[PDB]
Amino acid sequence: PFQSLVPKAARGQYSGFVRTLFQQMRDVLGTFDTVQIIKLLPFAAAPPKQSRMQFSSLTVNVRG
Amino acid sequence: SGMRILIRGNSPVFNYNKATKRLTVLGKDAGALTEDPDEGTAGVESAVLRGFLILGKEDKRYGP
Repeated sequence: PFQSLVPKAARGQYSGFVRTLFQQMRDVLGTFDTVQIIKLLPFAAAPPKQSRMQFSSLTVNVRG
Repeated sequence: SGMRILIRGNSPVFNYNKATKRLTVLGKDAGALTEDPDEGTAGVESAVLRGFLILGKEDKRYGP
């Protein structure tokens, strides 16, 4: 359901960015931020793609 | 009176008519414009935003 809101043309590019970032938490210890993980987790569920883009904010569609 | 010139579009102070390819400034006539051979055709417009390229028309895939 959450992925229904995320824009179609960015579900992948977003997800990968989260997934890769999540991996960075498993590699180096001390970066395990509960709030960041909870905030960014729903964007992970997608067929992730790869892009060098370093997002600052992830869009969501709410009532147009 | 402070009139406006729109960065992208036509304004009373500056209206370009493609059909006749003529420029009208404040109602009066300015002349006719030819087309540069280097004139872009992909539709990408670069001088409408500070650091952005207008790649085309609306694309509902990318979101609201």
